[PDB]
Amino acid sequence: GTYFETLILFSGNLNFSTDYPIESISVYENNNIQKVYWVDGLNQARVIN
Amino acid sequence: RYDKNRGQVNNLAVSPTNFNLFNPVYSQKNNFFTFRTIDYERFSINYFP
Repeated sequence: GTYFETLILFSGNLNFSTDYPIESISVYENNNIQKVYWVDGLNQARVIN
Repeated sequence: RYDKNRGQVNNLAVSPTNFNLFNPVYSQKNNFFTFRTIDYERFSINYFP
């Protein structure tokens, strides 16, 4: 209603650079399988539920 | 056993070629309608938005 319920899904060393921003596609298959495919111009394509 | 050389006094010319011919089909189980157990806590989806 008045705030963003924030969760930290990950905190590590996914090699990320500011020169290579993120572009994403996210699908909704069901209540539990909610994926977000994203790609840099530098690193492998990745997925996150 | 589908041969007619059964229970006869003669039994002179009998052989594996004549005496115990067999039709396997009659030894059939209830294979058509078969079931199996299901795990309650396993998550198999049933929603297709």
